[PDB]
Amino acid sequence: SVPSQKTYQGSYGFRLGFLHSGTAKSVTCTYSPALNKLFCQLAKTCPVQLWVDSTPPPGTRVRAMAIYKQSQHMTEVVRRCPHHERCSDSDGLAPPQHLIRVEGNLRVECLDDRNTFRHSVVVPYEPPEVGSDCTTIHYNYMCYSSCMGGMNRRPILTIITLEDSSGNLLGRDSFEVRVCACPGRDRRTEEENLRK
Ligand SMILES: [Zn+2]
Repeated sequence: SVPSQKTYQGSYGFRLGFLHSGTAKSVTCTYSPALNKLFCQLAKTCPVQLWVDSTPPPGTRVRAMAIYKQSQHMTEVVRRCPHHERCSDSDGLAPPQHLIRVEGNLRVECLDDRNTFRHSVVVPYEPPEVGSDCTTIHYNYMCYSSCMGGMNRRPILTIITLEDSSGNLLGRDSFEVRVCACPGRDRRTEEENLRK
């Protein structure tokens, strides 16, 4: 079983947005539109924008889940490595196995699927505040892409799903993630490789 990654705006015109953070050596999180790839440092704040054309109903939720990008690894549950799952960096709510956490949201729910064993993290959808045109979720990635016994240098995708109160699909978007020491350099390197 592999979760779908098919982009789907749905009835509410759901899609993600990313800040424009640049590629300075010091940047902690940066997004490449050309690669559809987020580059970030370990456990640092990753703002992800939620855009809609119309407001979805009360009880709508937003779920994040990771899958391996390569087809030969897609059936493997993405989880934290044997070191990081035991490093007692708990935030009180996220299970220590979970790669993706949501920062600063007390209504977070952390799911371990009883059938697929995949991890996900879900929060209620809130419409944009006064003076904002979108809503933002702050994500943290809790292992490096290179962590041995975990992602093990394999690329992952994050799948963001807009769901109704039963968990039915309303919209879907996705992006590749690399968790690394120097996001700014790595984004520049991979974008240069793409041009070449
Ligand atoms: Zn790790």
